[PDB]
Amino acid sequence: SKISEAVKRARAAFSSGRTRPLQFRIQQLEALQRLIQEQEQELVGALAADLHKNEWNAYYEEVVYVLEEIEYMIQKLPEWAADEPVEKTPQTQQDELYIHSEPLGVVLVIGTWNYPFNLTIQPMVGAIAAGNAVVLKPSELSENMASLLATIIPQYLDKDLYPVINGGVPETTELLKERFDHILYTGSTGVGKIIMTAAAKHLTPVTLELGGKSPCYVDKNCDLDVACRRIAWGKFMNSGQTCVAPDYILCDPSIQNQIVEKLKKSLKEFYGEDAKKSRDYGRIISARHFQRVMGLIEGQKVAYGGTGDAATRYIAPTILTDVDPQSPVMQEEIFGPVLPIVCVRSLEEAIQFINQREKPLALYMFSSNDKVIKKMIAETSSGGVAANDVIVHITLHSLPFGGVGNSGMGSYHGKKSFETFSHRRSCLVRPLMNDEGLKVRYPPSPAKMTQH
Amino acid sequence: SKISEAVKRARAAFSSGRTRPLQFRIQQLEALQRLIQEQEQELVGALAADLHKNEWNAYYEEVVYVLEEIEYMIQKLPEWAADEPVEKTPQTQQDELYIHSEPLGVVLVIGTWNYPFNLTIQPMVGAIAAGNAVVLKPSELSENMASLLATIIPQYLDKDLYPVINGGVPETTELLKERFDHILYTGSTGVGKIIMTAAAKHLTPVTLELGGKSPCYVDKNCDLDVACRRIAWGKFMNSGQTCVAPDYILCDPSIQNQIVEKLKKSLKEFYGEDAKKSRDYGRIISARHFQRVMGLIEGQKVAYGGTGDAATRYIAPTILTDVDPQSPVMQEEIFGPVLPIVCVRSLEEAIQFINQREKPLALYMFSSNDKVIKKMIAETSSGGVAANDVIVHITLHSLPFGGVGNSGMGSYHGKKSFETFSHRRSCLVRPLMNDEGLKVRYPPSPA
Ligand SMILES: [K+]
Ligand SMILES: [K+]
Ligand SMILES: [K+]
Ligand SMILES: [K+]
Repeated sequence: SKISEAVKRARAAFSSGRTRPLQFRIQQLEALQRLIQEQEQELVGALAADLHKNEWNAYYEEVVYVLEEIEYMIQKLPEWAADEPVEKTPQTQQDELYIHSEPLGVVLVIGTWNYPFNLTIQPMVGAIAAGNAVVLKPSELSENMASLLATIIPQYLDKDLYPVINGGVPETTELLKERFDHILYTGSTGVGKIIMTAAAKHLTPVTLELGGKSPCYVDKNCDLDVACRRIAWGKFMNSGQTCVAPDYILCDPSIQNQIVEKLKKSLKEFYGEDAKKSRDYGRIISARHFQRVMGLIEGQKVAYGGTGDAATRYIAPTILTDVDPQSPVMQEEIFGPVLPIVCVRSLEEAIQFINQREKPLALYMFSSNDKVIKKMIAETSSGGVAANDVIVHITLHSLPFGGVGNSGMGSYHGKKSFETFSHRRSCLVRPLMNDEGLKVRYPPSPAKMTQH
Repeated sequence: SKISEAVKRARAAFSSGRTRPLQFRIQQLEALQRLIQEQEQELVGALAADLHKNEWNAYYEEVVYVLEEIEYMIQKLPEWAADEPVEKTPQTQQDELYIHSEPLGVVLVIGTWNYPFNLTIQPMVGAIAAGNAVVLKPSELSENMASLLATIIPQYLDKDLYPVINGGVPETTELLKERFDHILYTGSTGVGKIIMTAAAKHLTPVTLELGGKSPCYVDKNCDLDVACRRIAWGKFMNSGQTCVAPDYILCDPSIQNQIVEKLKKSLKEFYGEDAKKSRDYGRIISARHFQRVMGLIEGQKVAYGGTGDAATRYIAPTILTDVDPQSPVMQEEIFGPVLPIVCVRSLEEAIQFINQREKPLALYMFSSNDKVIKKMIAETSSGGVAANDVIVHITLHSLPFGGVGNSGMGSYHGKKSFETFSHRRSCLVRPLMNDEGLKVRYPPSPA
């Protein structure tokens, strides 16, 4: 088949040794920066077609992070690739001990649809930096980006080492029978289990970035003007289709209405009175998810928005008040511009509420109180945490990104991408010279024991 | 069931917050220190009955490593557990950026039989240090240690947080239906796949230390007196039942008989003329494995040893020459005191040979040439490497231990154990103060 041949060619090219020298890896990463500059308008067009993105947010909410990762990894690659001496003991003082980094082999990256350039190419950058071959499986749901990357990736990168696999689930299922040395997947909890199961047949390690509802606890005594503007921004970018968007708010009933008003105000400033007319407001990805998201509004008390247009897959920025934790909107990842507010009486009820559910990819808290921030962190678990902002924590080079529990396993970005797509190999190199100190270890053992 | 109730009690205890303060974790580790000291003869006796270990090798080839791990982790725990600041950008000068370590929850350690104290308790030490509840499943193959641990663990440690699950394969399968937050398994490649498959049903991350044939390449023109004493030590300790034993030898045909003679010489020094009479020589764990290893000698040329005693599961230290790589002794992990020698005509052929096969847990080479060593490393892949010695590299606090590909995934020992059994959580803490610097990100975007 087309699929088996692509993997076969990718493994053969890795076995040929071409990816080992750093010079090669850098050329390929440089070919990706050239891809981003030369294909700028093609990239915008595809995101515009897929998700109603524009020239600005296509770059500054997605493409720029791929470029910054490339530039960063290029400059650090020689340091990261070098053998790493570690601490010696008196018994090993005359030896050399170090960690040797080496590629795993052929890496599979399975992309997703919501940021279809970032979540395909940024993982791929890491895997290329670590000297692996990389097979890419784009999500069909972002149809234009999928077809574009199939076309342009082979124009800039090595053809055998970095193939692109077309199709949907049946192709992905077939692809997953093939033998890989690492699999990174971004998507749903349920497919994450399927992918880990398939990985186990070849004992392949996995990086899984999965689902969850990222909570946003808003403190009673904080500046709600600043809080709600930041919350609104993170929640309603990409029409709410972000993995670390604040899914829902937890707040005291005393401040709920103020939050609604400040969310409304910020939303008006961002997108105007009618968000449908804004260039900067996105659209739901597909008919299936439009119907899914609209379904979550039903039966709820709507404070703002609450309508949608099926023909264009537009959903108005929507805020829900006094939301039942057991209702549909609070029982699945929203991934849409519907912001429910669940009421809690204290920090402690909010912590318990978060802990009774599955561990989220991101945890958010808005507060000026340092002890509230430390307490919430200390008593919960989540992939990453941001206090007094949203989104920005997953873009910083110094902060590895990933889930925990149902939100995922493994991590990447920056140095962690390089580690994730390498095997870190402990090495002990001794002199081959008689050492009396070692003779204590050889049989026969002493006939008389001594104290420890 | 009683397995479900144990796992429930361990999770309820974890969720209480009991394991979070470092003082609690250190008290549990100090209790483990007291256990090792107070139960020394009971441990030796169990290892003697299971594996034919003695007082000396019980401690100096197994128990001591657990003690050193405990002592090292107690001392380093505050530093490791502290929030770790990371590098800022000009865009993030007024923020706090740090990695926060926190327990995973309830960790499962599935032990194995060949080093049944080390490979059950040393992982448990790391998981305790990370603030997890730890459920323990010892291997039934080492029956005496299994029983001992079931009795003495609860006598010294928290009874809810750190339960011991008895039984064999059915009970392990039953245990694998329970939801854990991490599984560490040491054992076989085949069962490793079964573990990972069960873990996927709860999306549980795994540390798998599995099998392989750890190659031992012996260079021409190197000091074979020294090399062969070292190879023989690693190969034949614990009657060859070590994960990183030098499984087989690759050597130039011109030094095959020198290697044979040096191995003999060392074997006689270690274990005398009749190894069956040596207090320092072990026995095979079970009838099944005794027959399996004796079977591997069949069809092979015996340069030394080649006899066995079924009743006590003794197999003489055995050297095999001019071995066909397609023969059974070269198609499975040996895990016994049978050392085959496979001839190769060049360093390059040895690299191809190793690369052609599955990635081994360890790779060994013996050479006085630094370039040889570096080349073999650069062009192969294994879990770990030692040049000019065997075994020793998996005992060092500064060298993470673990496999790659068929020899496994993840790693532990030392600081890496703490990381493995914790979640490392990225934290950004910004001021809640109006910032004109951020305003460019908000819509409307400019033209
Ligand atoms: K390095
Ligand atoms: K000695
Ligand atoms: K032969
Ligand atoms: K603006």
